[PDB]
Amino acid sequence: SGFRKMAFPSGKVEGCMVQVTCGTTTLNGLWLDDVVYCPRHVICTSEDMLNPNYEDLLIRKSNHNFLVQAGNVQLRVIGHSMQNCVLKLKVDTANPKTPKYKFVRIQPGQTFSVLACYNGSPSGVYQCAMRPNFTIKGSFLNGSCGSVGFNIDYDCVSFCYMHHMELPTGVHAGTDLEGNFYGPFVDRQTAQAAGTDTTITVNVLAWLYAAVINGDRWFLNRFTTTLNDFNLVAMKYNYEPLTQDHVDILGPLSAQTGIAVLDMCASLKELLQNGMNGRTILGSALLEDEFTPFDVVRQCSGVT
Amino acid sequence: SGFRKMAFPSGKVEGCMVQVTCGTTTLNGLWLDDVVYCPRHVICTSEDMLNPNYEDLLIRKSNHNFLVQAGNVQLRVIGHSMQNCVLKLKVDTANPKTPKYKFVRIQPGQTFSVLACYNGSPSGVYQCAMRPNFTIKGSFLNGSCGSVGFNIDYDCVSFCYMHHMELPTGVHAGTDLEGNFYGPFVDRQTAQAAGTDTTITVNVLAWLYAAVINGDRWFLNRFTTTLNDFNLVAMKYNYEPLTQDHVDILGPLSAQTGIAVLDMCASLKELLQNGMNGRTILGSALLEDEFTPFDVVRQCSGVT
Ligand SMILES: O=C1N[C@H](c2cccnc2)C(=O)N1c1cccc(Cl)c1
Ligand SMILES: O=C1N[C@H](c2cccnc2)C(=O)N1c1cccc(Cl)c1
Repeated sequence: SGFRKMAFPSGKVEGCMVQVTCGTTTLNGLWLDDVVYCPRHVICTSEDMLNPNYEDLLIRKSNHNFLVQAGNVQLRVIGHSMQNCVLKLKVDTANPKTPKYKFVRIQPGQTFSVLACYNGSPSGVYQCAMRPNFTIKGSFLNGSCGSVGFNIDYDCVSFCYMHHMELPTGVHAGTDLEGNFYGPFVDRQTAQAAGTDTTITVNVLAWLYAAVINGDRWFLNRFTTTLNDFNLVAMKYNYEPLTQDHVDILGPLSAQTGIAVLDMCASLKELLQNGMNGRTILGSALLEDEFTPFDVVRQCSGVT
Repeated sequence: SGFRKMAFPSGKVEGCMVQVTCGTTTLNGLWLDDVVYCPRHVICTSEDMLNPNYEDLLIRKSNHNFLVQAGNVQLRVIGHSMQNCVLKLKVDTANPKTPKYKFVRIQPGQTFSVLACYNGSPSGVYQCAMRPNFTIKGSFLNGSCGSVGFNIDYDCVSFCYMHHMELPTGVHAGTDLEGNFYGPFVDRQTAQAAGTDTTITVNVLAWLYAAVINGDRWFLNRFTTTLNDFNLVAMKYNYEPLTQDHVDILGPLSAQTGIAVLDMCASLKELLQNGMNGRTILGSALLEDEFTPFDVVRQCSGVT
């Protein structure tokens, strides 16, 4: 028993982190096979970031200008290219610690682990969710660029995120491993506001099922609701509308606990309308939305 | 910017996890050099756990009865011994992935990362605090026994915890790597209640400094207090008494923010007496106490 914001073991990703320097800018790179992936803003200087022309900037750069260091040993760069907002530096050596991997573009509401890195070195690991507004509420400082988000299925690492920037609001923006930004963000030092951030309803419901499994049942009530009634409440409280797909994914949690999805929706409805009244749920005084139904099942069954 | 419950990168610890089986019981072991460390209750059966005589039970066991598997390869056991509540199985091969390591007995209020494991395989990593009552509020299921807690100083892993049991209250008890339990707990299937759990005051203050650093300042007020005035409040709210040692460790955070420790104490005093009034601090609706002043400095400076 017990419920924690758990990250995947980071070992397979630590063995891929390298340091990439170009000119006087240093950030993190991801070494998979004979390719190093990093944010293309490594070629920029502070003057360039106001309105950079990445194509023109990359033209003034050769393979020898990109310094890639893996631990204390230098990698030899034999090719370079720009794919959307990432640079792919072809090195002459395949990473011997390359795990089985995939590049995946996650959906908003999905979760992943982040291995925060500075100068190609890992400092910490934490669990995150891609917000519905495509930002992440992470923990990143200057130099953390190139840090990656991922999921692990037994031996396969699915890389889903690469950190690029922090918005003036303190939230984080980044790309998938093909260099495509999540959301409307551009890699430019310009004011970019994130949209309204909604609460991931299916995840809050999954976390309420995790709470029931682990003994916290005070919030269960004698009521039920319908998807349309529940969604009237969800809209008022800036919660994502619940669909039958969301109900379907909550099925294993509903089967294990014996609490019908719509009944759990009625508990959530009353929590939204009445608050917690000073009480806690799984050690939290607010409704947690960064656990998917898959995360709950995995943690409550011990998937390794 | 941003503040997360960050765990250390788990790679160095993943390379030490093995599976230990004795009879029909399987749990996790920690392979460092030519020794495998695991909870001594691996020699027990369900009948034995009511009141086990570990010395008599271990006498019926030989080196060949302990099956140690590292990944898919078997380790050959050449020695076995009991040190307090751990078994030390001498294997004929040193772990090639043994990191630089130490065994340390942490103090209550100190934090550490846990690499939860099942059948010698890692499933997840999370940050924990040793509660003042010597329990941990972890996330562990049957089979997680032998999972370890640790800290990392650059390349050195300081192992501080080994998971042994879950109390009927759903909280966790375990030992240091010499087999000594944290707290009054015994490795026996008997009702053992934990003492009163207090809030780690120095950690809540460190987290309030982290909040100020990251922009959350609504809780700052025009008041100050004294250690004795503050402690009258701390006692009423089951907070640990604040000492000059605690004030001393908060010094770097006080210097960085320019908010005197006693002034931050006055903010905490008002938060304890008035609540949050529906507001949040670093995305939390309660006072977080599982970040030490060292954790705050490290995360806010990017120590790798
Ligand atoms: O180089 C950096 N570092 C900053 C940083 C600070 C904290 C967390 N993460 C990143 C940042 O935002 N930029 C950036 C500035 C402008 C455009 C781009 Cl792509 C990136
Ligand atoms: O073998 C187990 N597994 C249980 C478990 C369940 C969930 C989390 N952690 C451990 C447990 O508590 N015991 C135990 C039972 C009695 C004495 C001892 Cl040392 C240990």
